[PDB]
Amino acid sequence: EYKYPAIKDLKKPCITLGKAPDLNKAYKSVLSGMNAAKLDPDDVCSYLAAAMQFFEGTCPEDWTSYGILIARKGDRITPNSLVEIKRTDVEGNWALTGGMELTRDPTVSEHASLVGLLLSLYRLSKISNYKTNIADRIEQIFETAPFVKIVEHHTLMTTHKMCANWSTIPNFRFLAGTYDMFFSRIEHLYSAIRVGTVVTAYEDCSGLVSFTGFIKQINLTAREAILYFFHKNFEEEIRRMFEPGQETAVPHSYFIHFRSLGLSGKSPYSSNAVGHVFNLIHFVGCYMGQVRSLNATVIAACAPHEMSVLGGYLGEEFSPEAVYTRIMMNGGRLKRSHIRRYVSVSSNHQARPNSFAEFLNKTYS
Amino acid sequence: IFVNPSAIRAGLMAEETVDLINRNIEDNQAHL
Repeated sequence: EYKYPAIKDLKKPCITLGKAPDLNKAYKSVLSGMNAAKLDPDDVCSYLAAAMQFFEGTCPEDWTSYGILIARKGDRITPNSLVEIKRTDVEGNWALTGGMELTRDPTVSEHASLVGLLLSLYRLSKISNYKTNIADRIEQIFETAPFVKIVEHHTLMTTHKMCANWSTIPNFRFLAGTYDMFFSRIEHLYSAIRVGTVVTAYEDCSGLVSFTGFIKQINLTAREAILYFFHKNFEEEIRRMFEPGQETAVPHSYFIHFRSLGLSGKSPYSSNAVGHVFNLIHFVGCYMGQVRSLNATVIAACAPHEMSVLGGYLGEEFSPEAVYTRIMMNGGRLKRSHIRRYVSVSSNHQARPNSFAEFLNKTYS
Repeated sequence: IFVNPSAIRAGLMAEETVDLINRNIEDNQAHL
């Protein structure tokens, strides 16, 4: 709930890293670590930031967000244009550890592959198995022209196993978000790098994303859909999500990557922050049989018992006055028909701990 | 507790937030 992301002072998102390395040496050190599963997170970030210079493209339209100009139509930019990287006097370590067959200097094509593989440790870390499906596909993308094979199959997963928590290293998360924001705006030769960074888009905005996804699914306008959220706790939640000045409607705004770029540590759009709304949406998904909703986590604090009642009636539709009428007429209680339906779905589902399906089984079965 | 939705008719860029967010998520699918 606490911190809205809108930059108030025209300052670009900023991080500080060590002293800029010679890029050929940095490549060699970092590839060596990738091969030995022994990566240094400060070195990786320093390298990732310095490699930004290789990803130049033309801005197709003016680009401004929170008063900050990033580029004008036609400017040549790199991801470095989106942020400020400060650097200290302190050299990184740059150890050679694993295999280094390469005497000569790396090509730009080789840098981009390594950048791509390093960033993909963000996505792999973000998943709490199916990692090997993801990892094998990623490895293949980065062996496929315009990328170059620089590592052996199964290297990425081995290294990931050692880097499983890198998605909460703030500098690495920052660099993933910056590369994702760049390639979202600039169609680029190396755009397939987003395979690793795409998950930064809308991080900590589950409540807002559920809400917008719900509007699409019931196939109504946003004005019409808000009328169905008629319980009194929804009012402050809906206000919270449409706070002005936040650029939720602005294409390519820093808003889209606010969490990863550190604009706020305390999202007002998360599932917790709009818990009543989130709970209702997913009880409606449960009533419809949607597996995404049955395996979501209930927001314990936000009257899930009451949200489940409203969700039955809303689930029964799918007029907002007609729904309100039925609920008052029934004294705010579910009908036996609603209960039969919720139980039919939940009781046939592989219910996870703290999930909506578990709640339904504990409550109504 | 439950407020009447004919009473809710009197209240104030949500439409295009909805439309932007859903479209960006639809494109992000290509990368996943």
